Amino acid sequence: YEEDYKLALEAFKKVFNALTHYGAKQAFRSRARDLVEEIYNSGFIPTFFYIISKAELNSDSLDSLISLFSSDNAILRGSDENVSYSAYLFIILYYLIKRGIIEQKFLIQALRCEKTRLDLIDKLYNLAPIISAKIRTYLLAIKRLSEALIEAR
Amino acid sequence: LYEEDYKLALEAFKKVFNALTHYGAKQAFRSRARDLVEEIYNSGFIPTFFYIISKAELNSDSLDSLISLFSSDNAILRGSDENVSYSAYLFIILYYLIKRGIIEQKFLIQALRCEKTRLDLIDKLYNLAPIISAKIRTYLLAIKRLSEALIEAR
Amino acid sequence: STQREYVFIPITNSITIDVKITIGGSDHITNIDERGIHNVLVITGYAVDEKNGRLVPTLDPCDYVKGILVAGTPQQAQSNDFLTLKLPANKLYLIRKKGNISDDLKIYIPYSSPDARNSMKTKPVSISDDTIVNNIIKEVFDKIYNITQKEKVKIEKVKEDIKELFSYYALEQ
Amino acid sequence: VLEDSIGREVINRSLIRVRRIRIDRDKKVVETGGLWSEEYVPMKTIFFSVLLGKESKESAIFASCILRNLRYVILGGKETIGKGIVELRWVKDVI
Amino acid sequence: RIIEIDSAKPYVWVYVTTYELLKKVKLYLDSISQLSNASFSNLKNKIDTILAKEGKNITLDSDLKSAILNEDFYVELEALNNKIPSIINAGVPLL
RNA sequence: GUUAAGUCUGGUUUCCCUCCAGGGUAUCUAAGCUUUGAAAAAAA
Repeated sequence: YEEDYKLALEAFKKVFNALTHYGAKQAFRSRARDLVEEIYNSGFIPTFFYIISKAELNSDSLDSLISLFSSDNAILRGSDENVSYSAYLFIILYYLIKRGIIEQKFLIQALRCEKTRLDLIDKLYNLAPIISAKIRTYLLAIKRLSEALIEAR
Repeated sequence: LYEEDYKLALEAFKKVFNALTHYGAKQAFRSRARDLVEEIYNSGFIPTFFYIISKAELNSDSLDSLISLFSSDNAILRGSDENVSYSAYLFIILYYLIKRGIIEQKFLIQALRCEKTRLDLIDKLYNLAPIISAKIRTYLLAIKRLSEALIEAR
Repeated sequence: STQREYVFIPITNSITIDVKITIGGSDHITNIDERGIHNVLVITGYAVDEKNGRLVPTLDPCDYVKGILVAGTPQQAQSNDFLTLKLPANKLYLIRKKGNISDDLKIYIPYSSPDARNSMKTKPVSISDDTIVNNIIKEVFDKIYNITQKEKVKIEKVKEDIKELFSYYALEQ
Repeated sequence: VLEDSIGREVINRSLIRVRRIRIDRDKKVVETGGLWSEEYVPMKTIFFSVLLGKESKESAIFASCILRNLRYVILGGKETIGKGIVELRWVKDVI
Repeated sequence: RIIEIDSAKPYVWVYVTTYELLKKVKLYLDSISQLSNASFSNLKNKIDTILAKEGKNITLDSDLKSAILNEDFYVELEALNNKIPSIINAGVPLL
């Protein structure tokens, strides 16, 4: 029994539907193949900083990302690289809401207000040693799904 | 009571982010955070640091708010956006120097306050150079990631 | 059935008596067990009107008010200005979740009209000036929590939580 | 020859960080995201290595015919930017 | 890798061990001293006088009293008893 | 007409990586030992 593969299935379902343009999907595939090895070597917090820096957390994309947590009709817009980093960010946050590491209400109230994403990063920094051990198999499954389903250039 | 580079950068960026009232100051600080790290590498820490101090134009009242920033979360950096940004980045660097116990807060506030202590600061920085250039660029890389993450591109 | 009443935690001395309940039930959602506060409701989108303290509604997700939860209804001098409602014990924004809830409850809110006469430009203010910390432990954290100085001698613990765990956005108006 | 606590910082800031860009060949400006840095090791930098060989009739030919005519090679990447040429000295005949 | 704090002695790197590995070495020595006539009272005594200080981080023969290891982890250090010869050869402290 | 006096301004913005490669190949058990020694016909 490996339920992180089912969690990866449902998260990959959501993000594979939320990426309209195929270039966005291929970009997410490259993100998935890179960031798991990056979080292995470098740790969770540096990789998370890198991810949120390349994700362009404007309230627009933040709102599409919040709506992904409920809708399955939400869409991620932006450049292919931007949306791929946002999709990987949603992957991580989805794993965190599931597995109860972070309350969903706190996550949503942080993604809404800009004065609270800092508290979100603080909580994630406090929990990073746990997250680093937990999410490895989930992210490896995400990577396998990406390179299985999304074609490459 | 030891904060790793990323935790330290988070807590510094928090005060810097709440202290920049007008959004254009934040957007300029973003470009400061994105270029000054490679500047610090290429030209050295000490030259870049006094370059930042000069670009801030501490103005004797920008300096007083910059100092109140260390004490209370109620402070505010006022001035031109392209100067307030440099003053906020100067605060970033001073916060690092202080919390890492490399240089004392009283001495740094003095060396920023008036003229004689500034050259003593130059001396002290040349004495403390290997302690500073050891790991400050990781702290500034964290600052740069945070500013790229939390401030919209212009 | 059970029913709680929310009371906001401002920096003000206006919460002495507006309520007619002390215990009512057998337990409260908000807890203090040698660790500090737990299960603190975080009302979002609402401001405070500490000039006759109430919870003004706003539209900012950034605006929020925090406070504790105990059973009861307010003073039976109300039911015309309160945002009373039933919740399925899951839609509650809580922090330090220690004791789960039993799928249902009812809460009352100190509430007022949005005052359609001025732009509501808010101001986020914490609760410092430990003198206010002490008169807030005495005003409300004693009257309803007789657990104090009965089981808990660690005031200076419940102190440090009230500093960091309780804030709110103010109106400034 | 410096102490190790001071020489680490000196040596690490002794490398060349060059910025490169990519030009959007329609607007003839920098492509979005097309900006990066590359560290180089200065010319005339010296590294030390050893080439060990186990016994064989070929190792003899290798060490007497191949290594005696092996002087310049190209190391690393960025070769078309003219960034790889290296001389091999062979301590055997330098010291 | 180490960055010194509270000290005035430059160390660029340091030897690091843990109490679990020492407990394992002690089990090795204890079992091997019974299955053979040999004995290692010297190594055993060094290891046991270290393991007596379990629960605290310990610098072996130096006086660092504090340090940050591998760029991430800050540790306070006690000096065990500054008359224990080092088991390692080189004059690097052992944490 | 004469004199006399210059004054203001002294670097800003953007871009901070993108794409491919995310393991391939060989080996995937081998050789032994495969039962031995006591009890096979017992007293009523």
